Amino acid sequence: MNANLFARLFDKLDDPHKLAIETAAGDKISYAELVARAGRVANVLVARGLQVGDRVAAQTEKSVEALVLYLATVRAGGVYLPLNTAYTLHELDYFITDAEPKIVVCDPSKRDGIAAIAAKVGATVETLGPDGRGSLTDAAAGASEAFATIDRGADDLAAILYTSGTTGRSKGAMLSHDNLASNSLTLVDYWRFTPDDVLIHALPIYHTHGLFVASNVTLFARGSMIFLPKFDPDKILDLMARATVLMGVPTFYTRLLQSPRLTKETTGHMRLFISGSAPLLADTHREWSAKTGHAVLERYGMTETNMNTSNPYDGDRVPGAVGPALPGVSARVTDPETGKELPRGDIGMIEVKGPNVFKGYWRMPEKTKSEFRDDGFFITGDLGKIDERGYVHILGRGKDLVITGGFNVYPKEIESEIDAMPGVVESAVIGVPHADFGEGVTAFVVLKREFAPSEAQVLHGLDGQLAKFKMPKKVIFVDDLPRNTMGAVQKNVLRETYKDIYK
Ligand SMILES: Nc1ncnc2c1ncn2[C@@H]1O[C@H](COP(=O)(O)OP(=O)(O)OP(=O)(O)O)[C@@H](O)[C@H]1O
Ligand SMILES: [Mg+2]
Repeated sequence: MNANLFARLFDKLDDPHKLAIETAAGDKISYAELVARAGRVANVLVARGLQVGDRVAAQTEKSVEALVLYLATVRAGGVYLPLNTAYTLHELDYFITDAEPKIVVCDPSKRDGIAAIAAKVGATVETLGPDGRGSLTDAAAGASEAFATIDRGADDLAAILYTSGTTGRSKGAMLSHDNLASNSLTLVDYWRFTPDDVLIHALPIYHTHGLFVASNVTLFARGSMIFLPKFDPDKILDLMARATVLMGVPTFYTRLLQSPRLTKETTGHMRLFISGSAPLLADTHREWSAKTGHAVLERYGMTETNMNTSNPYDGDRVPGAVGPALPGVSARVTDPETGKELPRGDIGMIEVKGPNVFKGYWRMPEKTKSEFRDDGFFITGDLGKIDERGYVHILGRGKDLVITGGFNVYPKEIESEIDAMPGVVESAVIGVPHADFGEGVTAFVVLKREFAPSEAQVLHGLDGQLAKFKMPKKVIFVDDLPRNTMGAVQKNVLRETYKDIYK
């Protein structure tokens, strides 16, 4: 009856000695051992001033100790607030001032600088390094394992995750215990996770994917994970011989496809490859199936909504689509302006509703109101369509739409045309200010080493395929596209760098 996520996970534990986590060093941690670790750390949090509802902010390198801190925070009735490991002291100041955590956990090498920030809000600072050592660990070594998991209701907060910051300054999403439990429980069934599953976990844990989807699904299912610090293709390829699931982002798949070790034989023990967090291109899906014989399962979620849709485990996994709405989740497509639902197949704003959807943005009630329809649907900001079979197709972010000379131009279809050309690795299409057209469609293209065409050849190639209003006004060759630490393209970086090209 306790809705606390920790209690949902562990209050009844039938097989306590089963493996939960293998660390990168090869240490093995049982379910019972994980629970006990979380008990010690929960007691530390209370000993360091945690009261129910208080935020615990964590910026640390990835380790099992860092995962335990998440579980312990939730267990103790706190609100877990992970922060991108790369955020500078200056950047952290915004998040700590916004969230006003009671406790901040950071890397030992940054304690002095973070202590000064923490002082502004009266927070206590503990440390945890990449080896799992630090003041938090010292405090936990003498703490009691026994901890009475705090009573929480379905709608009480478990975490605040800040969005990735792709379209603007990151916003804090308030996530409840039921948001997290309902979503992972649904996914366990939908993806047929069992106690026999072994997940290769190579994702960051400050993002919803690596933190909630990977960890909560595995732990509810009573499977295990192999907990790697970063993406390493050869290590991942090595582990596939003794694992069953990989959760990845599209860049995992494009990079693994460059390895000559990626074969049917190397992947033959694997049950399931999942992709999320950015668009898996249909060509990449097909390349994966051609090389390995596996059909990648793509799913779509956001910080604010957890997972909304998924390609079916036991049905057609459709290249370029993110699947139908998950059980319990409603998805529709609406006219961006009027908000009325569109006929199936028409392009508009994707909206979602369900127990997965967050409670709003932290201390931003006005912005929260503006992103919810009157009937409770959340406006995703993603444009797309739902086909006759109910599969959602994401055509792009609303923020990426380019208005030029009175026309709406959808960059994905221009990017598709360019990426189809021989000698092209990938492209990003944006608008930047243009005195004649409002915005000028501009294509940034990453070329292959040998087979590369010129600016003019690209435009000539597009001229035959594309209506005149959709044509890029210029093509710019770049060495790579800017991406965040999760692998998502950062089009605002290109918009800033190239803002004056038509001036
Ligand atoms: N499978 C997918 N296919 C296409 N787009 C995806 C997929 N998964 C995630 N996305 C995109 O990523 C977004 C969610 O990313 P996240 O919550 O990490 O922050 P962000 O939207 O990148 O940053 P911010 O909200 O701060 O601008 C989605 O709204 C969508 O635009
Ligand atoms: Mg977003």
